[PDB]
Amino acid sequence: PPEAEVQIDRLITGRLQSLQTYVTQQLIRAAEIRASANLAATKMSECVL
Amino acid sequence: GQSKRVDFCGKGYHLMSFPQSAPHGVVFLHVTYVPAQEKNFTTAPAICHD
Repeated sequence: PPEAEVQIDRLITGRLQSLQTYVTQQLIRAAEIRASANLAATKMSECVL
Repeated sequence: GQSKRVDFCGKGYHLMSFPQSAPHGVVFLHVTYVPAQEKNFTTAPAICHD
């Protein structure tokens, strides 16, 4: 236990960084998608209707 | 101004708007013209006179 805990904490910290990096990138990409969706909505109103 | 962008300044034909203050934001009151009662008529593209 006391030795395993050191090695496990190193892996947990790293694993958390991998997930945090993922989430941050998804948020940035989502913002870009939102902008595209807003453009599409505008076009529907102004080009289609 | 008076925007001609469809559904940009509210649904219907836009006539005018009035802003109102709100905490952390803005609220717009959009005044539009909406067709109501309607009738069905026969139509034609042109009239032939002489």
